[PDB]
This record gives sequence, C-alpha cells and structure tokens, in this order.
Amino acid sequence: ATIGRISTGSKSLDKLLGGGIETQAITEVFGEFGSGKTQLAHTLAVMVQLPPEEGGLNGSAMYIDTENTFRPERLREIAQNRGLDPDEVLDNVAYARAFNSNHQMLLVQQAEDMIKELLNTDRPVKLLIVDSLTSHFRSEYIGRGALAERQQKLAKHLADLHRLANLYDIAVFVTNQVILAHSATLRVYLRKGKGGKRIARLIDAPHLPEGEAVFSITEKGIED
Amino acid sequence: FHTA
Ligand SMILES: [Ca+2]
Repeated sequence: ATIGRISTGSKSLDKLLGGGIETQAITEVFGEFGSGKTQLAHTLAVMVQLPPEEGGLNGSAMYIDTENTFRPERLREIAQNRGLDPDEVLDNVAYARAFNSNHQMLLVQQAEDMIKELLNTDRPVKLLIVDSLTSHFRSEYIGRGALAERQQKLAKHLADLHRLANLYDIAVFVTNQVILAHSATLRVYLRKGKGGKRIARLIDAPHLPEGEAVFSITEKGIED
Repeated sequence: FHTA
C-alpha cells in the first residue's frame, strides 16, 4: 500500500522529512523539554484529520501520554486558528494516560482494537502518538545491568508499534527526552535556536536530504 | 482510550 504523509504545519520541516510524517513508519523525535517535540505531537493530532490537499489523511489520532504532556486546550487553539471546529477535532483524538511501562504495552494492544474497528470507516485511525515513549522504561528498568532488559522490553514495544504502522497504514509518532541502539524508522533531533525558532536535524538519514529545517511554535501549533 |  502507498505511504501516506501528514504535514507538520511547517513547509521547512515537511521538506526535511521528504514530504511529511510517513505512514508505515515510526518517526522518533527527540530533544529537551520545550524543543518542540510535544508541540509537534499536538499539531500532527490536528493535521492528520485534514483532507490530503490540506496535508492530512482524513483520519483520527490516538495519543498515549506517559508524563502529563497532553493539553486538550492546545489542540483546541490549533484547531480554531486553522479554521476547524475545536469540539469535532478533540472528538477525533482518543487519549490515554499510561501509568507505567506494562500499562503502556497493554494500551498498544487496546489501540489495535480501535484501529481495527475504524479501519474501513470514513475516518480511520491514521496517527498513533506515544509521548516520551521511554520515560517509564527508563524509570523502571534501572540500575546495575538493567540496560539489556530495558533494551529487550523497548525492542518488543517498538516491534508491536512497527506492526501497527505497517499492518494498518498508520503513522506512529514517538517522542523522547535526550551509544544505545534505536529501532525507529526515522530519528529527528530538535533544538531551540536563535530568534525563538526550533531547528530540526535528521539523525543517521542519508536516504533523505542533507540540511536542517527551521520552524516556529505558534497559535497554529507548528509553522515556518 | 477516551475522546479528548
Ligand atoms: Ca515541545
């Protein structure tokens, strides 16, 4: 099946990504708090709902929160400033708080139930967000010789996510706070730049263009 | 999950 692309709201960031966030892939964004990774997650949750000539996939979003990062008022603000109805937009974002890493895994199995239910409807799930994908794993699998088991548990969690991306043609978008192995399809580093901008760089991505994107955090979420 |  064809790869779908979700616009980030920034033409600059979309160009760096080769056209937007891809379905059938895990895109991992990482950086410090306020680097834009969570603002990007909130923006994609709105953008995915738009038709394709507006950069979306006529879809709905699922948001797994591990650190209380989800702000329904921010989705509302982004929707209203893009000409959309905030109540309808929020209704197309299914949210869950993950209490620990094991609950996070169970939430991914429940996500599959909703994705299956909506697959052949007019508004299928097209984006699954996991914000701070590693926070619970790093908090729980810690101490002497914990690296091996944390990496095995994370490898399995990422394999379940890759399966949902590829099997149901959805984009999986995950975030992380800053020599370890990583299994995301695409890794993007975000940082705060000069003049209130955010700068994005692709990590280990020769398959895509050399360069960096510059974008802003605005009342529309993410834009140039 | 629950609707936002
Ligand atoms: Ca952020």
